[PDB]
This record gives sequence, structure tokens and C-alpha cells, in this order.
Amino acid sequence: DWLKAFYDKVAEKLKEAF
Repeated sequence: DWLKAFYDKVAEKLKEAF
């Protein structure tokens, strides 16, 4: 579940970025 966690966490950082 930590991975489902790194997934949304990756789209969040990339969301702010661009």
C-alpha cells in the first residue's frame, strides 16, 4: 500500500511542478 502511496505522491509532486 505504500506503493499506491508513492503513486499518488508522484502525481502530486509532478502536478505542482508542471
